[PDB]
Amino acid sequence: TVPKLYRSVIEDVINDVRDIFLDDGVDEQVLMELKTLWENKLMGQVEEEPLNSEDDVSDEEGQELFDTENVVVCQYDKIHRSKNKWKFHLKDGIMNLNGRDYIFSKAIGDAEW
Amino acid sequence: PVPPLSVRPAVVMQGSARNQDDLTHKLADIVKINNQLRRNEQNGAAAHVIA
Amino acid sequence: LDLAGPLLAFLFRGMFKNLLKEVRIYAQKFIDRGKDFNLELAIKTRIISDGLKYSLATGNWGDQKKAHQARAGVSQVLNRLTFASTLSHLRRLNSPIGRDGKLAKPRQLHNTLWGMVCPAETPEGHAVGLVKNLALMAYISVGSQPS
Amino acid sequence: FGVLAKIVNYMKTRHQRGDTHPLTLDEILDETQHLDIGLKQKQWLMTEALVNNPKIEVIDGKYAFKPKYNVR
Amino acid sequence: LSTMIGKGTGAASFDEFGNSKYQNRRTMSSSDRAMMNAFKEITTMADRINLPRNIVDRTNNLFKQVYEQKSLKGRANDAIASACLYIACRQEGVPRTFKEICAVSRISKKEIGRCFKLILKALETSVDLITTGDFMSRFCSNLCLPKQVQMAATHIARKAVELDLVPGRSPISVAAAAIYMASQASAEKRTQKEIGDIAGVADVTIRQSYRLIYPRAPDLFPTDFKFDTPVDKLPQL
Amino acid sequence: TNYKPVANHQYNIEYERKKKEDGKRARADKQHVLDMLFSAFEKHQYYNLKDLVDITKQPVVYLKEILKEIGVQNVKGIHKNTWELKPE
Amino acid sequence: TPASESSGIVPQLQNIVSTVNLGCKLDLKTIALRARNAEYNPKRFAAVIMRIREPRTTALIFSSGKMVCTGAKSEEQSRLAARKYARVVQKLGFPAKFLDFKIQNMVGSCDVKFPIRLEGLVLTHQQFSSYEPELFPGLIYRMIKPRIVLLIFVSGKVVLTGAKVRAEIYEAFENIYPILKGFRK
Amino acid sequence: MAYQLYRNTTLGNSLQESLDELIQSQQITPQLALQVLLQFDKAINAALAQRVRNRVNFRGSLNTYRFCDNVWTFVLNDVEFREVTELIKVDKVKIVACD
Amino acid sequence: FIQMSVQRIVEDAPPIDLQAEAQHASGEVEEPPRYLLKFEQIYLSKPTHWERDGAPSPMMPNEARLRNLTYSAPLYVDITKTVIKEGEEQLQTQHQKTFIGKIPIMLRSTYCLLNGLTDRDLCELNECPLDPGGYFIINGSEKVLIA
Repeated sequence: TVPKLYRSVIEDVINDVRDIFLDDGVDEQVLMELKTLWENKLMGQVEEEPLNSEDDVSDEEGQELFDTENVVVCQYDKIHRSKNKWKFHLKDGIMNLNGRDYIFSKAIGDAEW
Repeated sequence: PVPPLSVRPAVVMQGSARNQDDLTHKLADIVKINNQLRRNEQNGAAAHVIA
Repeated sequence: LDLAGPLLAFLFRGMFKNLLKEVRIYAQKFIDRGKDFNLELAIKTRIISDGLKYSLATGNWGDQKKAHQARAGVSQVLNRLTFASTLSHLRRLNSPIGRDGKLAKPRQLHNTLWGMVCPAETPEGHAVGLVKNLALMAYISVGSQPS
Repeated sequence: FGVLAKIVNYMKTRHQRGDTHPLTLDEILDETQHLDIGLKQKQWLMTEALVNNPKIEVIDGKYAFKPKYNVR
Repeated sequence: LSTMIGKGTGAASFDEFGNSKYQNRRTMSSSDRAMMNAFKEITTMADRINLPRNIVDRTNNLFKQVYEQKSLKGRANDAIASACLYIACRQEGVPRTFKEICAVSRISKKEIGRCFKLILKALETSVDLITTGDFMSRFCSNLCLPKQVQMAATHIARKAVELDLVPGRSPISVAAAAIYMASQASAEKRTQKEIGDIAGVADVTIRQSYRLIYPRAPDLFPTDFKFDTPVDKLPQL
Repeated sequence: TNYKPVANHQYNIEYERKKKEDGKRARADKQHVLDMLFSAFEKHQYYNLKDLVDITKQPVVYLKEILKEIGVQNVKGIHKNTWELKPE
Repeated sequence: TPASESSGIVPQLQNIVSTVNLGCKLDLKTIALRARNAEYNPKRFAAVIMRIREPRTTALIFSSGKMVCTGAKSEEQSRLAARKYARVVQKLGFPAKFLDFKIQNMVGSCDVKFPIRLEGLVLTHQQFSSYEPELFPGLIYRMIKPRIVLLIFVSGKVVLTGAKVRAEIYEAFENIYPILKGFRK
Repeated sequence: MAYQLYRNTTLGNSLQESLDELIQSQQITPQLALQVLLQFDKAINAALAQRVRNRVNFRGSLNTYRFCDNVWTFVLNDVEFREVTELIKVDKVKIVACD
Repeated sequence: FIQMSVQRIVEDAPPIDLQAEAQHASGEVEEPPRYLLKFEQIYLSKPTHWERDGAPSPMMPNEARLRNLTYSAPLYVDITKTVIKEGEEQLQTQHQKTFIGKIPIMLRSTYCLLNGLTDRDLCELNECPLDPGGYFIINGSEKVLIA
């Protein structure tokens, strides 16, 4: 059902940029090669600075730069919070988890930190 | 010349001072604009507005 | 003869149209500020409520600021000295006129008043023949659409 | 025009800075960050803004001193 | 300040060329023109709920006092007029709810309430505390309820406060719940939505308040009341 | 009548409109704002202050300090004012 | 008053309000970009919002270099959180400095464990008390001594705010408690 | 204007790389590739708007967050995506949201 | 005058429309917001009085004279809002039943409650059976309009 959606996307994109290819005078073979390659790819001190008396209150830089975990790109409708309790109302939505790819139009949501 | 108060004893009619002789009220209008035209001469006197 | 209906009708039209303007000004002020509208708040009830209250009480008529030169004295306190003064008062009618010195023919008793206005029954005073009283059987049309 | 005003403003600041040393158009484009204004506008500049300019000072083959001319 | 003037002799009265006979009239008191404009708003508000002139006269008076001190000049002038109207109404011993004065105005309930406290601070003055009795009359009246039922509701309200059955409730809501109990104990039976509609409170608030007073309903009615439906048959909702 | 709004129903809607990111302006992005001024001035020689306020979504007094910096002002009739970066 | 020391139920601190100046100008955007567990909406408000779970607190920092810290259970813990944030800013490389730290408010609360009649309290203290059961369900008491505001409820719950020193809360509460006991149900 | 963000995706990245090959072979231009990427954005937004109608529900531990330029950036830990007919758990996920 | 004249006047010619002055200096899109107002059937209650409490009650012409009231009745009108915006919305219509002012009733006319009661009832209300009516009551004073 969803690979078909990507196929839908392939048809829409190829169709709509075809005219761009023609406008440049680029060959339709290049368009097909693009599609085929793309498909193959698809699968004092204490009054100044007692500040050093709190050294190491730090955490892992591990969780952002590496991106070892999975990623989700979507949109938000409204975000709401109550102390350490957070609520999310999201919309639109492409997910990638442990390998497979999923999709949503709306997603609602609660998390604590 | 400003006529003396005996000519404009207002009329009070209850209240107190509610009885400012309407001629006085007109006299108050004359003084007000004449004060303004005076201040106009003191200040940025125009031309047509003075007229 | 203009009676209570057509006399009131002149005033109600003017205040109600005037009321329409005050509601027009309110809706524009709503639209200017960034919108906050309440149709029930725009009606300035006092225009009508108090306006009819005022004209009918003083006896004046209409705009007061200017309109009051001829159509003055049209409402009156109902005289109640006997039973007859009242019946006669309610059944009174007034011709408007100049004032203070006029001598002509709208003071004598035209033949066409026969069966219509009282032969003899008019103020013994300065306004002789100008304020008249309606005969005993006489009647008045309310009027309707000719369609 | 707006771009030209930024040239005027830059030149104004430079005069204010104390200097009236002439520069090439290219340098002025660069310093005003308007290098990619295109050939057309540059051409308009060359054949109006720089030559039809009523108080432009040409010196050392380059264009200087735009803000002022009345007093020296 | 001064008198006025206005058009009318037919003319000569120059405009010589333009179309303006003689001259235009002139404004006089501008610093205060929005005080006069406040007096205009107070009367409009006042008539829209049929208030007496005596209230309007107190309201106008309070306002002038607040204006002269200039202690709260920053606030919305219309909010100040509305709060003055609320105070005047409570001082004359016939309070209107904050919900009611808000209705005839464009100012928010929160802002009228806030201004209310500030004016109280500005004039260093205090008012009486509202009771059930001060509102039981108006509500029962607008619902075309019989005089006898109004009387019973009053007694129901008064006793309810006396037995301290509602320590965690507002007197208006309790008033509303008494009205409902009375009405359902008579032939009239006004619906919760209707009572809600006159009182302005949420009909869930009445239902909760009713559920709280229901266990003692027998003890609250007047012994001289002419019952229609007995309490042993009084509905639950 | 007066079926109690306690928070006027239109007024609620207007606050709701406000309840979508309002009351904060760029001022702050100066240079990018200058870009908008330069772009606008390319369309016409003079503009009303009100059109610039709509166009650049910033505090008026700050924009005035900019118009003092790179321009002049030109008024006509009943306080009808238009500003211009002195074209030449 | 020894005689009533069961007044001495010592009201619990729940919130502390302090401010501090970092002594340097900063760029919130870069900060919001760089910092973790932080939020910044310049289209809604000016300050950047940061939140730690340590002594469970939150701080709001401006661009002038001033910031406000809240959420502390105590003033020491508040100086700790304030110092923790300034440390984080130090860790950003910015010229962070512990300057002008000061408490602005303290909040306390407690329960007296008995019901009372607000109608009496508002009657007898009419000059200071203000009660609007139609609007707010509590009662607002404005003392003129330790200029403190109190919130009184029928349950017997009390909250106190406007405080500059914990002693002032105890003093406000020791003073008013007998009156409240004098209006018990 | 449609958000560039979806270019970050594997789908988006495979496209950018496919275009890059075409540029390596100099069969197209960088501007034209950008124009294709812009069209791909519009078209995939349209595909989202017209075809995609499903929804999902989730609960989890929040690890870090960010908000700047009207862009929300999260990283959640021990997340659980729940659907009416499936369920998807993962140890950690980043959520970027624009509007 | 009530049964005809006031209805005809509110129907006659007062539709008002207002079109906001939006999309200035910048505009396109589709909407300079536009509103129209229309007035339908008029309603007139029986003579009423509002006590300071806020409670309305029926007013008795005798009471009106002693307490110095204005014996008048409330007038209500049907008002409509129609929002035929410049495109998207066109079927946004809402009905209202609104108080506009107080019309003075004239005594014992078809709209003044005394017309319906019988002779024994009227004597019960302390009103004279022979009293003719046809005069307004204003601020305590009985006022008659002269033809």
